[PDB]
Amino acid sequence: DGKQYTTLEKPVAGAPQVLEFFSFFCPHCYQFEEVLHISDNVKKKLPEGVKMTKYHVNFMGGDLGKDLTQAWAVAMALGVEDKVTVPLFEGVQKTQTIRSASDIRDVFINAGIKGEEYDAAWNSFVVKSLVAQQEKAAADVQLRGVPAMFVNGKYQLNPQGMDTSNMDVFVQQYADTVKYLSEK
Ligand SMILES: C[C@H](CCC(=O)NCCS(=O)(=O)O)[C@H]1CC[C@H]2[C@@H]3[C@H](O)C[C@@H]4C[C@H](O)CC[C@]4(C)[C@H]3C[C@H](O)[C@]12C
Repeated sequence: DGKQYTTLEKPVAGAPQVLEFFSFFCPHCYQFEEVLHISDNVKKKLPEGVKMTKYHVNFMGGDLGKDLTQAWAVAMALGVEDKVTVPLFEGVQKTQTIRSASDIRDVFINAGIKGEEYDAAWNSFVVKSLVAQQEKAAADVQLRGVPAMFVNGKYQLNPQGMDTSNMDVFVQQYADTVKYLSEK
């Protein structure tokens, strides 16, 4: 109990069944996703049909981070989030070329989203709604750190209890825990 997850006292309404919070500015999130590939390994183990979604957070990267949350909404709106995840992480943390909102847009353009399509999405209702969802879900759990993962809007993963002597075992322990939780 509490070893691999905790139960929220107030469940999150409208949350993706498997919800990962992250920041492109967060080095740990980069380790979590681009080295451990947690979400990929979780997805492989999830029951068929279960939605896993990543939500961006606003509390890193200054006001640019908030723009990135909106760009991430654009990505989800356009269905390119999986693709742009890598160049956004790399642009922020590796090449350090994401220093303004136009640099974010450039990543999308280079990923094949025309500037005009990005801008129209940026200003669209679907994007505003996705931004509202990301911000509301973070508020609903009083999120103070990333990465974090929540299942069924009810269960918060606790990686602290998990054995880290072997990264492969850690990843599968974590993925197994998510699957178990998703089936509750
Ligand atoms: C920064 C993360 C915790 C952030 C946080 O406080 N989130 C909210 C609370 S909770 O978590 O959701 O409960 C921690 C949790 C698990 C950690 C990871 C795991 O320990 C597995 C490896 C261990 C390696 O030594 C470093 C990379 C890493 C991939 C760790 C990076 C970072 O320290 C993580 C990602």
